[PDB]
Amino acid sequence: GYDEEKVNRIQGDLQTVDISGVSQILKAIADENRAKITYALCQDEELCVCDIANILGVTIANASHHLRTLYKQGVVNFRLALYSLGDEHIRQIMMIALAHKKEVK
Amino acid sequence: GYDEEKVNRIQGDLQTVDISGVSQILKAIADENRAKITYALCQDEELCVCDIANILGVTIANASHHLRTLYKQGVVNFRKEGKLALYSLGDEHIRQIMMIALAHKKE
Ligand SMILES: [Zn+2]
Ligand SMILES: [Zn+2]
Repeated sequence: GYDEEKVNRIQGDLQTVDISGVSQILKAIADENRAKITYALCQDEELCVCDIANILGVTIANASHHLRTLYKQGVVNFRLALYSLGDEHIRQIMMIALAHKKEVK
Repeated sequence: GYDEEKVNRIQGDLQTVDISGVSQILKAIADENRAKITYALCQDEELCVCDIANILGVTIANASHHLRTLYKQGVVNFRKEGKLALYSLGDEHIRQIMMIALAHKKE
């Protein structure tokens, strides 16, 4: 084969982490509208579903659907239901991707 | 309307930020194979396309195609040497995104 020891070791490294779960969580945030929601909750502490539907310019059903999806991945929490960021890890991923996207070259 | 002032303001904050671009880069990393490439590049400074293909268990052509995508979205960089093309994480932002995403999912 080719570089089998290094390759087998990195496959091992991948097998020991939930790369699948990373893909799910990033996919949830990556949706245009869910990314807007996530950014919106980085700025205001809590929003209700109607605020979110109006901000996004989408139906209340669509916003509910988007919040359900974020909720399943811990991206948002709820406490009328008011939504907030799941935790500080979500805030940091947002701010880091935004910083990275401003770089030149 | 409903909460027009708050909605207006937040729409205003959102307009100042490149959310479209954030979506593009997160989508690039989220793909199941491209997430594995990204994590794999957290384990060595540089890997060649052949290592990446063998780690994923994909063809060298399919590996190339993921790497092109990652490259275009600024997730990976590369240099040529031998010649042989060597790919690395863009910078620490990508490592942080990967590691923070992993941390969140296990909590
Ligand atoms: Zn960066
Ligand atoms: Zn977390």
